[PDB]
Amino acid sequence: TLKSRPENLSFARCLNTTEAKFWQTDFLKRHTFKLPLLITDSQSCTLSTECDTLRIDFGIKVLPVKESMYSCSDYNYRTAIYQKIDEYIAEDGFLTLAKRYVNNIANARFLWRNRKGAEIIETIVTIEDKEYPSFNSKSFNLDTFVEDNATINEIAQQIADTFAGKREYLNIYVTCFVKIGCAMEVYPSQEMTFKGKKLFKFEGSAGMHSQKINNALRTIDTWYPDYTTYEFPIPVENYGAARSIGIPFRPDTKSFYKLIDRMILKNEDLPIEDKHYVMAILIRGGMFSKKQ
Amino acid sequence: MFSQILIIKPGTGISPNIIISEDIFPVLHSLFVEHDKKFGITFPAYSFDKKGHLGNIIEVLSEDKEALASLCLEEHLAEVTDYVKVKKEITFTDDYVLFKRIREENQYETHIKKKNQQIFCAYIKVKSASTGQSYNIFLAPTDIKHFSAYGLLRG
Repeated sequence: TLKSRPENLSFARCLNTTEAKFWQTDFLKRHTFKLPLLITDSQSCTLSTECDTLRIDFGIKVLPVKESMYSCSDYNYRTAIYQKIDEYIAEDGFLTLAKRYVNNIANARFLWRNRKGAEIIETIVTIEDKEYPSFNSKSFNLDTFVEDNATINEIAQQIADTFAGKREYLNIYVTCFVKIGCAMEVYPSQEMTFKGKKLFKFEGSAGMHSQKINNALRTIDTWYPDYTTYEFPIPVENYGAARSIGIPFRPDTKSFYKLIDRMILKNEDLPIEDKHYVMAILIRGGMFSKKQ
Repeated sequence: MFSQILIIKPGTGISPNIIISEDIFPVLHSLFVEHDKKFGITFPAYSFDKKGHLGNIIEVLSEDKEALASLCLEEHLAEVTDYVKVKKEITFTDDYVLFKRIREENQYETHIKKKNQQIFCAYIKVKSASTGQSYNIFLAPTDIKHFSAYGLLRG
């Protein structure tokens, strides 16, 4: 019935992330006190003498997955996509993937370089008007995935229910407290120059791009071919690639293009791990077209 | 000449070069000095010259068993347990290859260009306590079999 992908196919995001803003703080008086942190002209940024704590504030928007297709030039492929998505929501209610996304918040991976050399890291998660119990951050490894933590389960249930379709939106706000010490460097994100390291300013203060945080949350792929050799999560990409060490971990029949033109064009039932990876690519988004 | 292998986990966000520089090499300096007994450092999978990819593996060269147990690796490079691994066996490896320190000349203001980009293809950075001036130390791999404070063979 179906021979190829249409000439115009696109998916939107389902995980929208705001940009981050930096503050200075003291630890023992953290919940009554806040000061701006500015970039000091290369360019560099360093905490003041009177403060010893960095504060990161950002938020996330969660949208349903069915209502995330922007264009499709053939109605039959759209019906096939909706049928496969309802078959996924029959088995697993987007719950393993959501648990991995809350795990990346708990692990505090978003602090990229700012995680090494800290002494106390705490993270509090706010949804609606309820603040959930905090996290320790230095009790979670960056290579495992906890599945028995109650607060992580309570957040992941709501995130999974919102992606399923039983809820239409969810707004998640996260605050982080990192104690590095007085007069230490904070390392913010760097801009693109089309010489000199020019740093990024948001509303006068300093912060990270939303892309860098979204890259942190998508490191949830542990279903690649050569997993047993190198046992480290890789961020989710089409021709699965890690800029860390120079190796295409998916060049061929395990890539997204073949795995999606082996599920919808040739109705074969795939393993659950490949279905996890295909749905994760659809919670990421992109242009997926085919000439002719 | 037995051994202990410490590993630099990949991924993790931060580059392995920085992890090698900051954490590892100070503790090593200290370890080596008090002990003084000239040891050595095994940087396996030390790839190519065009490269300089020191790799994700660190091994310590020792003579006696109490020789390497001499240093309490574990418990030292410990707090940082998510970016460096400490294996738990002392293996009597014999296919080891030793590592040497080239140098590369100072600057014109301090033929300069000829020596430049000939050794500039490892560059580990160390901050000095007394002179307070950070600098680069370059490495090599060699046949010498049977060192200095930095773990590299003495000049």
